[PDB]
Amino acid sequence: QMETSYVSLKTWIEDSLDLFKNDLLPLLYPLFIHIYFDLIQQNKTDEAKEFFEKYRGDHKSEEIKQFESIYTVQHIHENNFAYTFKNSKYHLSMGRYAFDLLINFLEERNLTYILKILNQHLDIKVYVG
Repeated sequence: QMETSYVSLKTWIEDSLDLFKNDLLPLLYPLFIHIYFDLIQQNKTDEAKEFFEKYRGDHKSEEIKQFESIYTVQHIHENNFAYTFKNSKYHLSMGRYAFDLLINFLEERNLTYILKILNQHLDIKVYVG
């Protein structure tokens, strides 16, 4: 499930070494929106609003308040900042180690939904050296 996986990732990150937390925290924002949009598409407007409200202060307030008013599938279609976000790639940059720790964690815990999001929706530049 989406929300459980978000939390379990969140809890792992917040516990990592500060050296990696920098490269890992940006990951929660696009994942967060993506979970919100996915609950909406499943037509779980209630669940979606609870999830959004709960973790919206974990990370960007200007953009958060743009999404606050987006509850339904129609609202995603009519607001281009929401449509663009859903259908385009969100870019992140990571060091090689943070990346490796991150994928090991998702694969070891079979966080199959978060890996889907990475592959389909995220554009991660892995800095090597």
